[PDB]
Amino acid sequence: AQNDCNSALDQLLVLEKKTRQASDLASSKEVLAKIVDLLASRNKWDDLNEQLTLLSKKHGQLKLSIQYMIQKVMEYLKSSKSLDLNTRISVIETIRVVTENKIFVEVERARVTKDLVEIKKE
Amino acid sequence: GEITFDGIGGLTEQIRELREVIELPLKNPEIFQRVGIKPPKGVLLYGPPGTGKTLLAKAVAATIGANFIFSPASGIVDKYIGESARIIREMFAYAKEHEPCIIFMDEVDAIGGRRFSEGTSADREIQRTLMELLTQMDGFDNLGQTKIIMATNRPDTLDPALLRPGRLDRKVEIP
Amino acid sequence: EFKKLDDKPSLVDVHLLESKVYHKLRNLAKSKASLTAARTAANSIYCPTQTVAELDLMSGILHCEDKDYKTAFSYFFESFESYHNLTTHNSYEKACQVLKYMLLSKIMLNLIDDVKNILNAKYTKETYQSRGIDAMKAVAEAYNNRSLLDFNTALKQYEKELM
Amino acid sequence: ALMYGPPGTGKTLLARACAAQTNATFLKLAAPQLVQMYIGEGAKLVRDAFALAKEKAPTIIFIDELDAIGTKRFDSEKSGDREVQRTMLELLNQLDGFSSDDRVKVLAATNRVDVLDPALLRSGRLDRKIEFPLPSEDSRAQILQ
Amino acid sequence: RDRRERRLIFGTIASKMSLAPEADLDSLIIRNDSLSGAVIAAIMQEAGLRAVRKNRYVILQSDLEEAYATQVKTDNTVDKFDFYK
Amino acid sequence: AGYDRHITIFSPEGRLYQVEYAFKATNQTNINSLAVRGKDCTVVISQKKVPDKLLDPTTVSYIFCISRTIGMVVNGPIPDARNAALRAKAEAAEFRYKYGYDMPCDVLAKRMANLSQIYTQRAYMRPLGVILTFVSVDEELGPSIYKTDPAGYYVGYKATATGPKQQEITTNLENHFKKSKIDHINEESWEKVVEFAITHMIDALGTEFSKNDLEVGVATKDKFFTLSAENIEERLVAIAEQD
Amino acid sequence: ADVKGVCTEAGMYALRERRIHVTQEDFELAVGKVMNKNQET
Amino acid sequence: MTDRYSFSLTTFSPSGKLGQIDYALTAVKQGVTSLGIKATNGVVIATEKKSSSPLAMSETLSKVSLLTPDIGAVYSGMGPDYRVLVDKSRKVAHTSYKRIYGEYPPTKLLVSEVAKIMQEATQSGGVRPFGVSLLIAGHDEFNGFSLYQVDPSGSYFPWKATAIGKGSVAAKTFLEKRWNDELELEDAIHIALLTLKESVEGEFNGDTIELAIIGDENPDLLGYTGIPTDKGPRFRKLTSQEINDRLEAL
Amino acid sequence: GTGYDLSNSVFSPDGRNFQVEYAVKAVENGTTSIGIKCNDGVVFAVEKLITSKLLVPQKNVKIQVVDRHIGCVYSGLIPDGRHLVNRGREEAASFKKLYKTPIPIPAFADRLGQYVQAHTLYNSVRPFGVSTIFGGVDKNGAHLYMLEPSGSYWGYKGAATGKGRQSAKAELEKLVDHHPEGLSAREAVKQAAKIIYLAHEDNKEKDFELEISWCSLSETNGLHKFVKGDLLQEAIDFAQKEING
Repeated sequence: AQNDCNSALDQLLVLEKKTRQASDLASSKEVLAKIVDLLASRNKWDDLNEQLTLLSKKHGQLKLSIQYMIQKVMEYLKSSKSLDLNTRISVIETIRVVTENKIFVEVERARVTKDLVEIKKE
Repeated sequence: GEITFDGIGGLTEQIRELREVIELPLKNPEIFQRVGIKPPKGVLLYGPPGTGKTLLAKAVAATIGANFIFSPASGIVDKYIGESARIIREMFAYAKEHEPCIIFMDEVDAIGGRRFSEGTSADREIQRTLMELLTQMDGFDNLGQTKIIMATNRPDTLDPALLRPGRLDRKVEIP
Repeated sequence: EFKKLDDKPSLVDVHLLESKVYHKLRNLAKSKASLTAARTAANSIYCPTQTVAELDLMSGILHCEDKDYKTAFSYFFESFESYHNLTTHNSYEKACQVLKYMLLSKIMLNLIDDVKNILNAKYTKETYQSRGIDAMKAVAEAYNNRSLLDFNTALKQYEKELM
Repeated sequence: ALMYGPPGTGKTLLARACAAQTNATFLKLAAPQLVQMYIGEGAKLVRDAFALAKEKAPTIIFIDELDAIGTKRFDSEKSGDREVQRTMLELLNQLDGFSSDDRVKVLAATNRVDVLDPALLRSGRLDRKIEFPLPSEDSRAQILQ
Repeated sequence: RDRRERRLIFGTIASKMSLAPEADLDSLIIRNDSLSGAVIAAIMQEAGLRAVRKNRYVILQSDLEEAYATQVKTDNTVDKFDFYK
Repeated sequence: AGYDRHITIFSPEGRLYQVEYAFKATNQTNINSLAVRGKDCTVVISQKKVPDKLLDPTTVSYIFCISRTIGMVVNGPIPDARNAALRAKAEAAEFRYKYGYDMPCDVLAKRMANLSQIYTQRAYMRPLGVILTFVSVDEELGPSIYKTDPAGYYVGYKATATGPKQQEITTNLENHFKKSKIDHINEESWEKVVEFAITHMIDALGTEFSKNDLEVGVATKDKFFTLSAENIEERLVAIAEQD
Repeated sequence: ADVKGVCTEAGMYALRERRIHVTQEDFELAVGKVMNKNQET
Repeated sequence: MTDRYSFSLTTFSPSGKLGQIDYALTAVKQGVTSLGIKATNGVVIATEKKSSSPLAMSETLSKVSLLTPDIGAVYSGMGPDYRVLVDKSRKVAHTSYKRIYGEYPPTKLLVSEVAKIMQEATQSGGVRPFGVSLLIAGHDEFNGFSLYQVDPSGSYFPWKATAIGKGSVAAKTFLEKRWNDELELEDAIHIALLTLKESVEGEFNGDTIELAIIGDENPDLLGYTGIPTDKGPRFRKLTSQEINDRLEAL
Repeated sequence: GTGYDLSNSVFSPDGRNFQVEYAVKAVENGTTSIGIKCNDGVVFAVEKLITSKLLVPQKNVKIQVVDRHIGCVYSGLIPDGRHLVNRGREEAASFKKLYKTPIPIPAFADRLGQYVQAHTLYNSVRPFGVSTIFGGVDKNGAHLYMLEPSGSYWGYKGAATGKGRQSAKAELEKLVDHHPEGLSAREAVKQAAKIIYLAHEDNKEKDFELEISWCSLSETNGLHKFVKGDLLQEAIDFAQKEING
């Protein structure tokens, strides 16, 4: 309930120090997997999705950590359909880490676009 | 060229300016053509030749797969009727066939002086050369898949003609 | 009188009018020369944006009667860009007359496609619709299909304003 | 390398010593001979020098003067002094061309350092700038012996 | 080139390249005072060319402005002359 | 006499070679400055860099506090900057005794200009190279920015910039002021005033800078203060709190 | 030299208006042109 | 140690000229169009206001300075030379006359005092001479309204209208023709805008003209609203709105 | 270009007068001297060149005192450095009388600064061709400063100048990092001695005699004193232990 959420939040403040913004420490998917999977557990996947999206607009242990997590949550939104389907649109316009402008390269980048575009055509 | 463009990175600033003037029109005329402003003309590299200017010129040629044409400016100075006209002409004709191409002019003061003191000894051969380059430029023939890059240490023995836009318009400095 | 009393702002006005008189009397030659003098005079002095563009309107008008639809195009282009930046602060007669002429020059030049582009554009046509604008569209189109019936139809409905 | 600094100590004599020790062919190439008033021919001469030097390797190309592969100024009289910019440039372009392999050496000698195009900033050109000082008591005494 | 004269040169080169209702001449008349017809044509042409290398298809009054300001100087020289500021 | 640049005397052309060269290469010392006006503050941002880890950057100073209330931002080198500082300081103090009142930006500017001019005519002195921007929040005019430049010319500003990103800074403020119909923004707290400055700074020079790479000097009514290193990061993080 | 210039400037006026002679008129206007140059700011 | 410079830096050339005065004059020709008119019912002086920057005040900027209360000056030349010179002129005018004869120096007498400053500076070494020319337009109640020219060397001559700067001669032609004495001050303001429109093209406003007149009184220019004791100033500088109002008045 | 190689009374376009360039050059052409700031003090050390046995120790020390608590050492030419200091002294005596307090290290930087800058506004006075490293402890903390010959000066954490400037900054930069600022004043003598040793490697045509002095608020009590005896002797040994050769 709160305690596990706190360990995500306090460990986020550890991770913000962690990240790489100059030549300091180091850019890890290990920390971000602890935050995003156990916050999905505390809450639900939709709730995770909105809070996470705001967090991504600041640091993120180099943005590939964030891009990987965004694909998992997205699959759950699609699975349920209705308003969560709408929520996929919202999220992708807000931040660019799966329509990424820091680098143009990735398979995850393309995949996440193809699913949004297919639902819009249909 | 005999040296790579990505491998000489850390010379980054110069690399990027050179890509954007050269690579993009050569691969894609279509974009410059749609806007209705011509593709770039002539580029100058100025500042030290000994910092690895020379490396950059070879390196740009390597990525385009352009034909690299290295010219000794003095060698363009034959003392016979028209041999000197003939070389400029050959160099250009071959550039068009073998386009894309870099035409690299090593220390431009001898084919593009200013005059010694306003006087003449041999500084009319320099003028004979120089009018031919200005003529090709001004001409009906247009630079866009043949690119000419001038190099000299100092810009203080380039002719005023060249320093005027439309015979050089892009001037890259080594920072 | 004017050129030795320093009534130099007046000089532009009279030169333009002197042209209009010449043009009607059938001295197409006299009009161009007079106009070139109004042009020398205009650039002697500071003056409004609108004046400058107005001589250029006459320049493009002589360039349809003395041929070179291309050169007519190019001034009318200059007048119209400037009126775009003035926006809706251009006076009514000026904006309307350049636009009537612009559409016409293209039809004679055989750039039929470009009358349809003016029509779609609204920074280069404004909000304006009138019979004139409808006639130019109708003739340029009557022109493309190779259709005489369509030409006669515009000629007649549109006639009072157009002709 | 480029040497400047006073001879009258056996600068020439040292150059030949190095030549003997390494087992280089000593080639005295006089900078005024290139500097030709005729077209290019001088450019070709610079290339021929490298060509023979590369065949004969080890080799020191010992350049009498520096006043005619240099002294080009930065003014608009650098126009006149073309022949000298071109002989030099080529010899450098050619050395860095082959910098990894040590076959040919270039040495220039003068009393004192002159205006030149940048070339002291690069390994494959004449990297090294060597000074001659004056003797001291130990040195005079050996020279006397 | 007097004021009516510069005005024409911006317009004529401006026809040839991308333009839109932003390509404000009023701005330009203040920015340029009496430079030769060679010089005005040279600059207007170069700025369309430079924008397109900065990977902009569009030309705006904004676009001409950012290209110009880069080319005109790289060192900082305080106002104009020593005669009047 | 002698010559026109071996001693300071007119050029062939009626120019002065020494004042024009004083304008140019005294702002290329890895310095770029801007000053903008608050509502009830005046903000200066100026670059200020240290190339060693062994150079204590506290002593490194290029915003000076002339009096308790007066600041002077120098663009140009520390040998020159201290000749102008000594003069400024002295003038400030003298003014305070004699005329009984605190020293306005404008009076200081005007006095220093006339003095530089005299040194410009001298044949055994130079004009100083420095460009001096004098700041406070006067109770006789509100927030003020007055800048002198080296020729004996000086003039008042409402917002100024120096270094060859002058055009960029100006245009962003001009468009902004034409829209809002004011040349001073309205906000009380100093904090929000520094955020306004940064917004226009970041866009215009196209970069952000570290705590020790900046130096920010704030003028308030009856105080001038420089922001500590943490205090300058707090502000850079605070806009990014918004993001 | 100016008296020779007056005739040649007068001639361009004659030539434009497609005359097969020059007139007195052209000459007055031509004198006015030279005087304008002498007065230079 | 210290200076030893006492050798004159202004010296004669083979022709009889003075190198420094010749140089200084080139600067003046290139300087800002300024004129002066005596309207006979006043004196109007106009000069170009300029801005350095749109974000720059031009309130501080000095193109028209009051030398003494009834007298203004304007110039073409070198701005920094002008500023210092105005100062020495103000100082001597105040100390040596304003309780000695009990009033301001007469215009001609003040032109001579300026003339002297410039001549000291031309004679003596350690310093180069002033590089400036002034138009001193004035009123004194013992000579009426006056216009003088002050040259760089300190030569002066009387004028009743003139212009100096760039584009002088033609500016004088328009002024010569339009005004020939006995003219309202207002009318001379109108003529002056017309002469300058023809002289300056590219952009023209009354927000780039700075206009002063000596040719009015208010109670506010006695400096008190009580019972007169003296006459007081007649210098009045107009604000930009008033000038636009006279630009609207044909 | 020209006129700026003979004068200082006019301004270079380079922003840097050719005569000023020549002044810096004579600084690098002297000996090494350095200065170390520490967590309570400053320690100064200099390499004194031994040429012949006709010279006498500790009478040709290049450390000269100003006031009571400022020790001043330099690189460049001897006459320039002594005249510069003699002026410091005179201002220092004046200071003490008038304000009844000792002259600051920041004040003294200014005093020197203004004498140098004065000679760089005039072609009729020739400036100084020494860089002087100085510092001490005062009422407002410990200070190390370096004065350069332009009339540029700042406070530093560490300083070197001279022939051996580079080697000295290297050896110093490692030791300062390791420590918080340079640890104790005791430690700093040992550290200093290592720095001089590395700096000697650019000489090698003369032998040297090591001379250190300190100003410390925890082991001298605010006075400038030489470091000699036991403390110097352990320092020679420490250098020769870690640095081999």
